Amino acid sequence: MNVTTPEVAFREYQTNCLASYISADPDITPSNLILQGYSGTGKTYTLKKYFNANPNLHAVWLEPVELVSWKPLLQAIARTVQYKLKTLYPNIPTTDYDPLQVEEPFLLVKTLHNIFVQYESLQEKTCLFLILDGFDSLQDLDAALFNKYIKLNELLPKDSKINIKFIYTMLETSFLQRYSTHCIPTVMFPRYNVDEVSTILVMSRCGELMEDSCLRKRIIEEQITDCTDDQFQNVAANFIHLIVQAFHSYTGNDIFALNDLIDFKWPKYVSRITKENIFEPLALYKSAIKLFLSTDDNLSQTYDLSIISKYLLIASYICSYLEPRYDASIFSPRYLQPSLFAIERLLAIFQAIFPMKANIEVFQNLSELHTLKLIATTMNKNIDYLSPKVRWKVNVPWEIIKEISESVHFNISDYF
Amino acid sequence: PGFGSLQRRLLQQLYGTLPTDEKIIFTYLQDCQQEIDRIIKQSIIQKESHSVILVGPRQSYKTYLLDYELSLLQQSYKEQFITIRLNGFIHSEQTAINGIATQLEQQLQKIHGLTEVFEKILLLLDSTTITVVFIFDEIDTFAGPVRQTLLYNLFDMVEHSRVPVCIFGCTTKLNILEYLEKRVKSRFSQRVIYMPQIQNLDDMVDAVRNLLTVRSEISPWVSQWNETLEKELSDPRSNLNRHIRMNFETFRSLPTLKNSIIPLVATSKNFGSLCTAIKSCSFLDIYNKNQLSNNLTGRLQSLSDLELAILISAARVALRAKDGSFNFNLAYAEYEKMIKAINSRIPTVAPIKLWLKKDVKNVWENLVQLDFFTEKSAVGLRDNATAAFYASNYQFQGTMIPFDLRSYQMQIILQELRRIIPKSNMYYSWTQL
Amino acid sequence: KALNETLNSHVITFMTRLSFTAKLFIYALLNLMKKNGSQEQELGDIVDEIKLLIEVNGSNKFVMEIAKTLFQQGSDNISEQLRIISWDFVLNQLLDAGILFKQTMKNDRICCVKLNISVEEAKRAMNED
Amino acid sequence: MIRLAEAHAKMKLKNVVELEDVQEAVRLIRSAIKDYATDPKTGKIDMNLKSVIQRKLQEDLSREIMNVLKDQASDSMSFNELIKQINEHSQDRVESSDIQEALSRLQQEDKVIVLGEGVRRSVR
Ligand SMILES: Nc1ncnc2c1ncn2[C@@H]1O[C@H](COP(=O)(O)OP(=O)(O)OP(=O)(O)O)[C@@H](O)[C@H]1O
Ligand SMILES: Nc1ncnc2c1ncn2[C@@H]1O[C@H](COP(=O)(O)OP(=O)(O)OP(=O)(O)O)[C@@H](O)[C@H]1O
Repeated sequence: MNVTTPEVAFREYQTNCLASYISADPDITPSNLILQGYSGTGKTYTLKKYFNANPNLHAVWLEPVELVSWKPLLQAIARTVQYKLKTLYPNIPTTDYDPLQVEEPFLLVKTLHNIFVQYESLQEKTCLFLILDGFDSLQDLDAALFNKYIKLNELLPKDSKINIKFIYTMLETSFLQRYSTHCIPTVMFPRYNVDEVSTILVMSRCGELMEDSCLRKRIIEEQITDCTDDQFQNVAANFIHLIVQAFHSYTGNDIFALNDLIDFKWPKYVSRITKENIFEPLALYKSAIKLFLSTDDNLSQTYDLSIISKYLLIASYICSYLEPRYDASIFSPRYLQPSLFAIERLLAIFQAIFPMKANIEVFQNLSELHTLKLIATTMNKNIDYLSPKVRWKVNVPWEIIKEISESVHFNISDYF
Repeated sequence: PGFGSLQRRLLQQLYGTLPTDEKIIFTYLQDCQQEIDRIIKQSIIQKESHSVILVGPRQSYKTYLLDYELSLLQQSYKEQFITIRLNGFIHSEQTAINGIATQLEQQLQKIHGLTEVFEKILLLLDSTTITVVFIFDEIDTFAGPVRQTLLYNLFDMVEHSRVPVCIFGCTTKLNILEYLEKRVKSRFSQRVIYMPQIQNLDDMVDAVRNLLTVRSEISPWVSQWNETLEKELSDPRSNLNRHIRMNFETFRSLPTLKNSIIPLVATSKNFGSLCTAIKSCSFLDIYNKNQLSNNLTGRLQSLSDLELAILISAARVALRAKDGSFNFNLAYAEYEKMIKAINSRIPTVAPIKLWLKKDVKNVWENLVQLDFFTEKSAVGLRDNATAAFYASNYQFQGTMIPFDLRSYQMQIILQELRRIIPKSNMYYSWTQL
Repeated sequence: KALNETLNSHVITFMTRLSFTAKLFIYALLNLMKKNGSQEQELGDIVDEIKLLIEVNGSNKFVMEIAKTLFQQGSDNISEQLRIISWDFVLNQLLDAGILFKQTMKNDRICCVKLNISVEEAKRAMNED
Repeated sequence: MIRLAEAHAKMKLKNVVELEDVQEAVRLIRSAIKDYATDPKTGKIDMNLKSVIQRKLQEDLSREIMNVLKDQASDSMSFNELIKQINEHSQDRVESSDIQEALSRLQQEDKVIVLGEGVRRSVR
């Protein structure tokens, strides 16, 4: 019955809680168990880490992340349970049931019952820990779904030698609070503190970066003579602390974004390394400064457009943010979303502001803008521009309209 | 080494899968337990036909009594009852019939080693002869506006079956007699039983005494365990007694307290450690705070400086708004304005960063996921699969409009922020308008 | 005896046997129904109306202990909560029993809550406490 | 508040202004404005000015009176002794009428014995 416990840092309470509720005897484990925590909390890490120290526990792993809807989730349970039972106890003569025949939860219960009856010849009652990771991460999800897996194993015959012991992992708190009356054993994961995130990153992603090809070049290029592994470890470790203290207020406390920033900035930081840069990381900071001054998560005269298109996009912004009351006076709410307008207004304002009549090039540029999605419409499928019901709005921010006005020498700044 | 025997015995009694000879019935339940048992024995032993619905909230021990009665009767009448189980959540209005058909055959196999379906079931029973037992959880689901043909047939079979027939229903609604249609309501025997609620602290103390005591000499420390349990339940100033009183005052579902206690017994490594833990009773506080760790305060304590400042600025805009709505542009404008004010109140020297609008996007994304914000009319998690289908078919405007102009509403009002945010925070002075 | 069990309703006695937090919830909801003349109250109203009802009597000594129970569960290691202990538990339990009606909205403050039972029997249940 | 504090002592014809003058002055302002009957977030007037919370307070007070009576090593105690032991021992002093009400309820339920005004005695 006794289960050994791995020493997972910053999850000691939860590791003790998983030492509870999980044991060989199915009479000492509950029918359902939920571990909850937002993304980047270590639940998928900790659960696997605990199962990897006690092989005798028969665990089945599935991920609703891959399994788009509930039908794959049902079918995978039967498939993987059957395969695992064959892998563990092969000598018993059994007959296969097609996992694609599981079209309903009742059929899942039927198939599980049949499989356990086929294994009835077992001497001892044993557990079967079916594991689902990120139940609420399922994309085709509704509230009523989870009760079906809460109240499942009581429809199984309790005489069976194999007992299913569900384990769930969840992200949101608004999902748990609809099921608090069931008193299901719950283990909680809070977001890590900064002191925890920094140490987790140092422990995890240090050696992997320490021996990358980029340094394999630079060490020989700089002809480092007295280098040892400890110096490598310290130099690599300083990078994580610098990035964390630089971008903590930007990323927050998430491991993933910090890892991505480290991945992007590590070759560039390594590039600045010289003979005099190591053993004085302060100089390394004082030379790679511009890496720590911009996030560099950006994917890369920003718009090069025809003059007619530029003035059309000026007039459309005027239409989208000027109240209709002023069209008869001025020409004769920035923070809010743009209002809708009609093409009749756009053409008139464009004619009134261009330094043109109705040649086809104007309409061609307008349709180009729509195809460029610099101007939006009130529809999603089967675009029917010529239908009178469609209305138009601007999909471009002010910061670009200002530059367009500068490039065409226009004075939108004086109309508001 | 021997401590493990008693430590496992305690857990095995706690989970409740005890042998019928060792099982426990709490005192306040016994009246309804006997009311149920009399009907069950009348239907099985004396071949009566009856239909009963049990009432009470979830985790009210409602099905535990039925399980105990069936486990008792299996000892003396093993060959004289057939049990049919149906659950409202798993079985739809279609899959119930197939479940009945499969379970009947499954029971018959180990026994021997809808206009006509029910009649043919009765004829097969007659030709093979045994009392048929029906158990329903979530009666209200079967008693919805969807046609109630299943229960309509089951309650009709009560006074017409040539084979003894018994039906038990389980649900938490109190308006069951209005859930059932007038046609079905007429046919039902209407012997409604409401589960007895814990209504005194003496009831809960006695329930704990019944649940945690050991009635046999499994371990030499059983006598010490029972004595210590009674001592802690006796002294009003015991930490365990205080926690039990708090539980009774707050919520009166006993299985919640059971599940709270389970980790304390499970974690115990030695008898001395068990005694010290149960006397101090401090680990329930740790359990309770972990139950609260992902609440609003717990999430708010984990945010960064810039995240907190942007949250405060968003809250200020929500407060000033007539409807509480706000967007990214207004939030960044207020963030810039407050940074300018903070810089201005710092005197200039004779001869704090405003983060770029692009960098603030990650902070906004972080806060939208942690549910501090919410979209203007976000329904959130839909209730049923059909609603999810119609929701996934439709395309909401809030998912199409730019990142800078999506309308949001606030979950933590500025007053709550001023309650929670430490005064040592630099941005605390802006928790007021 | 058969006629009595057909006529009598368990609603009132079940309410009188509810835990303290549920009775406090119903009392605060009735108080808001009186002070506003409305049928439904947002959780944004009720969560702080309970705080108001605790604070009005706050001059009493045992109000400190009941506040410690409701907002920190009687432990020093737990900080202030924006909900009373088991707010979710009792909120669901009243919905589970059919006493209460709640409208779907993923915002924990603008969500509206309405009684399903009649007002007079709720008043009677509150009077018997 | 200060002007009313001086005005009260002038009625008292006393050379100084003291706590009773200040507290009465504070109360008079409270009663004049009708503060406690006014909602603190809407400014509306409560036209009603025993709640369940009051019922709980009296329940716990009676139970604590029983606990103090049965826990002390004396079969009987005076109400002043009880006040010194509990009411004035911790937190600001509460009005003794509530203690008297609780012990009177217990006596009516025959849980405590009140032989006289000066003494309170345990159960028979
Ligand atoms: N205590 C820890 N020590 C070291 N690394 C940890 C620890 N906890 C979490 N991690 C790291 O967290 C990373 C992310 O995995 P994690 O288990 O946190 O995901 P998750 O929260 O389950 O994700 P999702 O919701 O997307 O499924 C892992 O790669 C792991 O290295
Ligand atoms: N076979 C069993 N062995 C031990 N305990 C059981 C068993 N079945 C139920 N219980 C106990 O029942 C308690 C919860 O009540 P129960 O299971 O009777 O309600 P329910 O049928 O789920 O209720 P409802 O249908 O009203 O939601 C738990 O504490 C659990 O320990």
